[PDB]
Amino acid sequence: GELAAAFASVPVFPLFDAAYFIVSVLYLKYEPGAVEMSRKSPFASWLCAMLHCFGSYILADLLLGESPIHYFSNNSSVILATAVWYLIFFCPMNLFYKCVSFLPVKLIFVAMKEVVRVRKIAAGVHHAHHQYHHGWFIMMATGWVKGSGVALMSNFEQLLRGVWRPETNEILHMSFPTKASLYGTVLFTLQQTHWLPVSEANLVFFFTMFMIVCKVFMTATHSHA
Amino acid sequence: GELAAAFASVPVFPLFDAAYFIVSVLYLKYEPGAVEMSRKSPFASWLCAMLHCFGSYILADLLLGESPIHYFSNNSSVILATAVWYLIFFCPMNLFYKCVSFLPVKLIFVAMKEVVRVRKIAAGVHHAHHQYHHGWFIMMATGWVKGSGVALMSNFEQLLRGVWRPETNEILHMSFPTKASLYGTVLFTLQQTHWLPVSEANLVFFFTMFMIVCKVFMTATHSHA
Amino acid sequence: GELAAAFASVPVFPLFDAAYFIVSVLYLKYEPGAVEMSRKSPFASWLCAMLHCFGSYILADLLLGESPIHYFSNNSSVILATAVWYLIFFCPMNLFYKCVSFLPVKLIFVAMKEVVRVRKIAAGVHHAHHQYHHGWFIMMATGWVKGSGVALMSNFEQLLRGVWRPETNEILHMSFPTKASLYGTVLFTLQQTHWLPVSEANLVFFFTMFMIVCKVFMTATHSHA
Ligand SMILES: [Cl-]
Ligand SMILES: [Cl-]
Ligand SMILES: [Cl-]
Ligand SMILES: [Cl-]
Ligand SMILES: [Cl-]
Ligand SMILES: [Cl-]
Repeated sequence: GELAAAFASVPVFPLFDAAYFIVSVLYLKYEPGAVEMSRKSPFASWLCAMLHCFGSYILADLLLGESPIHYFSNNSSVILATAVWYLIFFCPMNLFYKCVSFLPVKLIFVAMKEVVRVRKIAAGVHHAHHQYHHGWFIMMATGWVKGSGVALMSNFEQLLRGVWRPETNEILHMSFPTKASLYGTVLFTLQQTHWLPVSEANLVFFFTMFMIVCKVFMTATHSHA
Repeated sequence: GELAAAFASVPVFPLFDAAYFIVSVLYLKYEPGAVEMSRKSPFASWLCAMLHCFGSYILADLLLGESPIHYFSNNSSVILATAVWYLIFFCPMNLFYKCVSFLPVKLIFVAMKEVVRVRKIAAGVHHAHHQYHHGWFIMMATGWVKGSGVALMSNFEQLLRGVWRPETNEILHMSFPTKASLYGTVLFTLQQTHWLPVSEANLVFFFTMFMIVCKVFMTATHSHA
Repeated sequence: GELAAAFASVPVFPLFDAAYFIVSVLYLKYEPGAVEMSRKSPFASWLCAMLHCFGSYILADLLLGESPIHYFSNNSSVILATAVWYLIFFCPMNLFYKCVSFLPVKLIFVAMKEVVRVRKIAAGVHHAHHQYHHGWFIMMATGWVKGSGVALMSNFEQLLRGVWRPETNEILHMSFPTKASLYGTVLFTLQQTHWLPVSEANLVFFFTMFMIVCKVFMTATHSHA
């Protein structure tokens, strides 16, 4: 029991948050036109990176009536994400991008990102429960957007880049992390209702291992291995 | 006077809310691609039904700075709307859809829906007045979105379905219920300013009768009768 | 020092606000289809004028979790903007439009509008500082949207008019007032951090003179002079 309690209480800042930022900004760099956008519109590229890094907090704040940029009061967290964005886009002489994009190192940051994703899902359900004790649909919605993040607002992340693809969206066709966050927010909600006979730390540990194995396998298979 | 006081104080839950949900989900089913969407993207179809059922509360909460999903704390109300959505889309062996879509029965639910629409317009003006005693434009805006509902956000209801028709919107070209809600929110605001020499229950009664006669006639004429 | 204190404390209502409304509605009238929109959809034209007049307050309220229409409790301010919208669009027999659009008179209102823009940038940083003492990114974001105004939501101002041009936006390609508001909100934030060794009234005075000279020159040069 001590292993599940220690695994579910590790400080995510700054190492696990940096891994979350690295993977998110790497995905941004591989989007069509992102490199050219960072040179012609550097501010819009930075703002796009902030959406990838903190979109889950923006979305949760929007759903609960809090300031959508409330999370940007975390100065050192925003500065850390900005440094990741700068090193990946404007530092060819720096070994940072080549190291973090190296697949063995990249798979470690993918696993650490899943640790942050599961913690954010649980915190969303817990925070929504604090405001609505028996509001099950509010808990599920809050935990879902904390896990999915920028994927649910992808239509407007594209709009910021000058792209408009209204034929599809993350709700009409869910990817794996969005669908997995939906199953995850239901399990964490049922754990709050005491109908799920599982401890909270055991669910955080087991669901994180499920997300780590799936994401590491998908990232390695997507790289043809 | 007792008839207007009893008509304007009938509990809308659950019968009048169910009639509101039935008519709203029926309109959703007749939209292009809705049946295919409910089979390929059942969650997006459900979320689209929630926008049709509770869009007026989402919009009013957005205008006043409240949580946009605050109304989803009403568990039994959300569950009731979900049951209407399920019976209309995934129950061909159940006599529910054929009965509620039968035109004589459908016209009764259309009339009951207008009872709910007028009550929501008045409650929007009253609630906005409680926060802004002499904020006339806030009262009118709040009562308008409580009456119009999902129509004012139709461009983004279409976006959820993969449709984008930016050439028109409900503000640029108002339909009858949106235009009637605009006239209704002005009358209820003037009744709050005491410049309109009419009782509050008399205005609820008379304006509901106006909406019932118009909506029943339009629904029957639209069916070629 | 008394000149900078008197220049930065002049009541903007109603004269300086009227100049802000006149220039904003004039820009609206010169947009493609605006005159035809005011005749076929007068309410949508009015709502579009309100976005041009009060979009900076709507955007700031959205960023900080306040009611997006909170500024519409200022009745006399909304009525004043409505009168400017009515005189410019529906009064050909009235000398108002021809006088305010006359270039020498128009350049005076352009200068007075810049006085209001700088005051709104400073008030945005000050108000965000009141809620977040050391939230630098929240102060900069709040002051930026107070200065840029409707430009940052131009994609949805176009959507209200039935126009959709997703290839560009005000963030991907900043115009001068949006870019100048970004530099302005940084200077006013640094003045709040006490790292900028300049008085608050001296920064308001000098930055307003910079915006007046730039905007008057651009408006006169754009008219080929
Ligand atoms: Cl900090
Ligand atoms: Cl590469
Ligand atoms: Cl309940
Ligand atoms: Cl049928
Ligand atoms: Cl007033
Ligand atoms: Cl002219």
